[PDB]
Amino acid sequence: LGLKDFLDDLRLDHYQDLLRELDELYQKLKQERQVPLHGDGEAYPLLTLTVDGGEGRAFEELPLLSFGLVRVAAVGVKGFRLPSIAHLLPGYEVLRDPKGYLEGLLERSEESPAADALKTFFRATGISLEDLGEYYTKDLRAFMGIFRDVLEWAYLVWGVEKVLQESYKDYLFIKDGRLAQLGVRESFRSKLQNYFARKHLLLAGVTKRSEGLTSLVMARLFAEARGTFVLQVPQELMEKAYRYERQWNADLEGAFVMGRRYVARLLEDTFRPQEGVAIFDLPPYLGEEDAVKVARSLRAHRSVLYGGSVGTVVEAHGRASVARSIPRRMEEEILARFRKAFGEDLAKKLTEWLRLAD
Amino acid sequence: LGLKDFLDDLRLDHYQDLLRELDELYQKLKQERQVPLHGDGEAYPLLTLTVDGGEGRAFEELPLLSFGLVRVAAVGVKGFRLPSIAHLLPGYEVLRDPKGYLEGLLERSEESPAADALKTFFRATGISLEDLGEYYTKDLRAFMGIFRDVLEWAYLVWGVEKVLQESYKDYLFIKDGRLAQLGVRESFRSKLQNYFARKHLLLAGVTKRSEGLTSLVMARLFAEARGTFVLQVPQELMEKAYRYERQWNADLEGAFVMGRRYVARLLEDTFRPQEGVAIFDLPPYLGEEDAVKVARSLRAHRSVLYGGSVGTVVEAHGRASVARSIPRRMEEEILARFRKAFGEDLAKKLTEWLRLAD
Amino acid sequence: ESPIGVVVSSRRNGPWAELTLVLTPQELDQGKRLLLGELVRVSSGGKDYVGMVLDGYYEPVGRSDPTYTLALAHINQVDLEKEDPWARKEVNFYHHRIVLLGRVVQGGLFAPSTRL
Amino acid sequence: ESPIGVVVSSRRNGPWAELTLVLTPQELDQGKRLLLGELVRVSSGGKDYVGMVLDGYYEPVGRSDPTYTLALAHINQVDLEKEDPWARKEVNFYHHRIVLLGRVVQGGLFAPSTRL
Amino acid sequence: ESPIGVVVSSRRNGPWAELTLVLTPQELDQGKRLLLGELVRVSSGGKDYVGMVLDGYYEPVGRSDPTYTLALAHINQVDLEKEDPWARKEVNFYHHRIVLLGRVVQGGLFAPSTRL
Amino acid sequence: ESPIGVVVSSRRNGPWAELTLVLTPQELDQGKRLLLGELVRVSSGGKDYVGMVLDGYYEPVGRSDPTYTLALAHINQVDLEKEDPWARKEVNFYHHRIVLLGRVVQGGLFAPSTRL
Repeated sequence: LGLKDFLDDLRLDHYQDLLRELDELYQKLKQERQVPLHGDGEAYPLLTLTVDGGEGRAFEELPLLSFGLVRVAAVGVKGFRLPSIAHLLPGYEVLRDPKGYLEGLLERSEESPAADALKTFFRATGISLEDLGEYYTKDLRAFMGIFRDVLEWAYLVWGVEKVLQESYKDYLFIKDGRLAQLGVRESFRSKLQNYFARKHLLLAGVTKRSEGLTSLVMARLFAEARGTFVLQVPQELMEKAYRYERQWNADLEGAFVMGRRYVARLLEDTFRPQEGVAIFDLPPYLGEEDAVKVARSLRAHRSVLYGGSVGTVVEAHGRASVARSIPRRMEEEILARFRKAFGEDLAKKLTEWLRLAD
Repeated sequence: LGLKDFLDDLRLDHYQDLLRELDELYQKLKQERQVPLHGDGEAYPLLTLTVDGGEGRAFEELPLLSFGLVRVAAVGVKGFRLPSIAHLLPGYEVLRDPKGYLEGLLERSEESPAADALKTFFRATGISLEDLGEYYTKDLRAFMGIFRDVLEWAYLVWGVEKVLQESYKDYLFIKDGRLAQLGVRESFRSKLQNYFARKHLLLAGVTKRSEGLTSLVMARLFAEARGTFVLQVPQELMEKAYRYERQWNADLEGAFVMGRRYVARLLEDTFRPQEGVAIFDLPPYLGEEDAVKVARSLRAHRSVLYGGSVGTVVEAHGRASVARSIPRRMEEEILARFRKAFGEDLAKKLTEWLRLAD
Repeated sequence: ESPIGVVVSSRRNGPWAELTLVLTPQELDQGKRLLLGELVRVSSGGKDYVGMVLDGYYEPVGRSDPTYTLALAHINQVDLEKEDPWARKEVNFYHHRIVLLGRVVQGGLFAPSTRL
Repeated sequence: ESPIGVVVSSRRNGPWAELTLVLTPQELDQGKRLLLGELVRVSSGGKDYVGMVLDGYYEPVGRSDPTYTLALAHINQVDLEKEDPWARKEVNFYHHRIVLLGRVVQGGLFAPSTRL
Repeated sequence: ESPIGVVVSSRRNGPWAELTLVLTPQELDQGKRLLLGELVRVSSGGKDYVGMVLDGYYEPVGRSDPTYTLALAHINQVDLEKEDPWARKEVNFYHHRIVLLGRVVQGGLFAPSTRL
Repeated sequence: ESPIGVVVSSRRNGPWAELTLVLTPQELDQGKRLLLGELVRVSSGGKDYVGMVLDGYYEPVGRSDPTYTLALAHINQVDLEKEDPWARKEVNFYHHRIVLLGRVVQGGLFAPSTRL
């Protein structure tokens, strides 16, 4: 093989420099205050929201001949749930005209729950399309993520203001991700904060793992500390994490969490260093007691599936997932409808192109 | 799996104009000379270049606890090769704070082969670190990509300077990938172009497929194509491909091939639509006769290993690849070396950190 | 009155035609079970065959790791009957194998085995 | 007056030649079945053979998880036929085995088996 | 009074019913073992059966390569019990096989084997 | 006077050497075939042998799913010899197995089997 080729001028000093910041951060974490959970408490129901999807065959490399997919599903305590919003993304139209599709989707408001939710969210939060900036129009890859994030927020707000207008106030809403929106103007974040602030809505976002350095050091801390407990993440640790994440993926600039991070260990015993640890964020109008109650509810609603999970999160994700044969069946359905709408002579060429295109 | 959530109001009207433009492009391609390419004849030898590099485990998640690999190998004829360069990009070092690593490596007193190649390339071509721009300092991924591309260019120039002073004029240099530089200044591109024009170097870039390639419409019209032939991609196809690339990927401002592009068909029976087709580009200072000579050489060096590959390209790639045992052995050897230079408890602390995560 | 489980396979094994059955977590928790050697009724296309439960075993369903899940839940003393409905529902399944013996026809004549 | 299914394999198993047959969801819904031991006609390159259905079994076609799909549909009380026609079109398959006894020769003697 | 291990399978093997048992690293460290041929009591749905340890073997649990892990630890002179507690906490598993002989019923009788 | 197929394997099966043969789709469409028990000539290192065709079977070549491809084509009712040549060209393969009896030497004397 010849591994000696990379063994020319090995350097070993950056490791010495690195083994000072981690030590300092560990010492800082040792200075925190731990709030244990004694297998009890005053908890209230949860309501998780998540968005999933996939892509059609060859869409990644030849999007002008394929399509996209997005589905949103939610599950809450007592077996309650909201209707699922789904949408199909035409690769060709979006590729050839960014912003030429979102406006039409907003205007239709005829039968698509996605368009209905977008209209409802915009009209309710007073958010303007100029706020989203040019990040989603930079290219298709950015636009897809922007659309998915906006649709997640729109589903949350639309459900809140359409289905649960008086019974929504007793539920803890869970988000499958950090409480941060990246790639949009600060107007969007300010409007979201105000809407969740005036409403006093109980919202807590679960990040799981994507958190790298934070989990690295928190597992070490748990190696010494014992029991189920929670502790606020130090501000210096959060700032260093943001600096590292920015220096790694500049596109993530501005995605700071609108709140503070808490870490609660859900499982007393585990077979691996980083199992049964929950990282969640809270809105600025939530205090230490609110964080304690959120941690207690999460611990009560824990699961042992994926090395310790919040349970409702995994159930909602499983419900909202997209079948891997769904893209193929959708492609066949699209071809059938194209035939039945335009004619038969115009489908043979499309099928031949598809056959010649892997 | 709960289909029909995507079937509501498909709105597939655009497929009509999609296929219309596809048929127009096929019609345009129809009128291109397909010179017969029967193998027997005279041709140049080849000197392929290929770059590759592995990575440590969880490089993306924690690039501050891993490293990087970048290797370049050139294969000539049968055993007429040149020394292979190996470089180790530390995760923490300057990857966490660029703008200093390049200067340090250029001023490397030890003068490792990679640094020597970089210095020789800069000196010969007259391209300073200023013309590179600030893209390579935007983030770690951009720095890695720009470093890989510039290292391959430096390897090519260093080989053409220090190992082939005279015979380099009777060699058909084949460079993997399209002839283009992305994320570098037009000044850098023009410097490379004019240096190549002055050197009168025999060059051609060979690619199979993804990035975005609508030029693979060649798959159609290959039926009853009468075996091999040489063709030049139409300007309409080139413009459409460039526009689609800049629409989808973005940041592909520099992707235009520094010259014209020819598409060939090495084989005559493939079992699949897109086998045995080579897309090789040429610099502006090479005429159709040079294109024919290069096509004959490529046909002479044809293979069937990967479904009609150029043979020498795959041979070079095999010798320039990186396995996983190499990163693992590098990890263990660097861990061992750390002890001699910096205590023992520090090494044990680092080992405990590694055990606790990645 | 209602089906016991969901049939998920069928085949011919030697001279007898068999078909696998799966009992879901909901049915297993309601307390429904099949006794080895029992006689049951199989409906297929308007005809009523006769079956005899032969075998019974445990096999994972879907993408799951019952061994790891159960071990991890055990070390933490998690009462699956009260704390982890999702893990219980993911790992609670059971398979049975049934053989068709014939079918009563007309005034009572019993036609052995089957060809369909 | 058209093929019952699609042939997807062939082989020589001992002194006899077999060939696998697959019944698609359309033919299964229309009501077309094959009784074990039935005699069928096999055409291969313009010649007519005589075949006998030997076996029959269920096997997934493509990248599918019939057990998971059926179990989930049963759990959610989802009636496949009326509610998820797209989910009943990817598990509704069935395989068969056929053996070529020989070729009938006009004005001559039945030619046993086959060397082709 | 506490259960020994965690049952992670069950099936009818020939004329006898049997189930698989796993001893977690914690239990192994505490010194809990099972002797081949030993008699144990199995509780299942409000009934008490009589079991008998039949087999014993080592098999990996989860996503791990115990051979590679142990070989590397031995090579690097690492003492797993002290220096690397986490490496020893994912390979210290052990399996067992238990057969249900019957169950004691009423006032001194014994119903052999089992159908559930 | 051109090779019928391409040899793609070989081994020492008991006391007789053997090698596998593959018929490509182009040859299969031209009409070439091999009859079981046929005698064929094998060239290897400048020496001609005498081989007998022993067995024949269908096995996929490359990364393909012949079952799914053919079933989908049948469902969509597309003639597989006039509409989708690129799909008919990747499933039309077929394997043969051949045994080397020996080679003739000198004045017609038969050298049995082969040590090479």
